[PDB]
Amino acid sequence: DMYIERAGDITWEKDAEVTGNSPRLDVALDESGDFSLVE
Amino acid sequence: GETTDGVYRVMTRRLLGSTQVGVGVMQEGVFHTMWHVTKGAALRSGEGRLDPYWGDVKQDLVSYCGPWKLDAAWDGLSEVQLLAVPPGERAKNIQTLPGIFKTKDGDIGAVALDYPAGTSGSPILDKCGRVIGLYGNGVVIKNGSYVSAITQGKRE
Ligand SMILES: Cc1nsc(N[C@H]2CCC[C@]2(C)CO)n1
Repeated sequence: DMYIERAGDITWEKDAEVTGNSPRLDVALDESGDFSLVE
Repeated sequence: GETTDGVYRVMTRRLLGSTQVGVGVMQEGVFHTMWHVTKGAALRSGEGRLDPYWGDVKQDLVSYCGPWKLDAAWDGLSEVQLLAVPPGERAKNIQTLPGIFKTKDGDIGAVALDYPAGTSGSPILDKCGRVIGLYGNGVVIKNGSYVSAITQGKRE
């Protein structure tokens, strides 16, 4: 059985930690909702 | 139960202790999460029941109590924030410039941030605080790190 618990407000935070790159990838989406890389 | 707008953890007592299987967004009386989090099962909020209303395995999305309400989109240029809600950890905003998933049916923004599986359903927001999609369905690249699509539904 599943239950939900509040975890916070949805707001933009000024001075949040900035991380992560921006890759451009060729991908395919199958009927099961799974993404895969095309090369 | 609790219907206040915000980000929520999705928990289960079926496995060892209380385990966080994902995250979701409550907006306008509707709870929004990824399909793989709940598999379309009913949810509890205190003494109240949340019944699925719409879902789609290919989009990997599901809404409870009403139709999908989130319609903001990434503008294709600006930085965004993942409001990551990791298991057992406080909600934390992480700012990133999205990459792109290029498909035969069009392009979609992607966020290159790695978090535990139970973080799926965490919202991605724009500078106005609008939810432009949920985090948690994506791919593992050459290196071994995770890249999630910015998955958004359609507000009918
Ligand atoms: C038929 C379909 N169900 S979900 C979906 N999603 C598309 C819409 C644009 C690109 C996408 C994200 C991946 O091919 N397309």
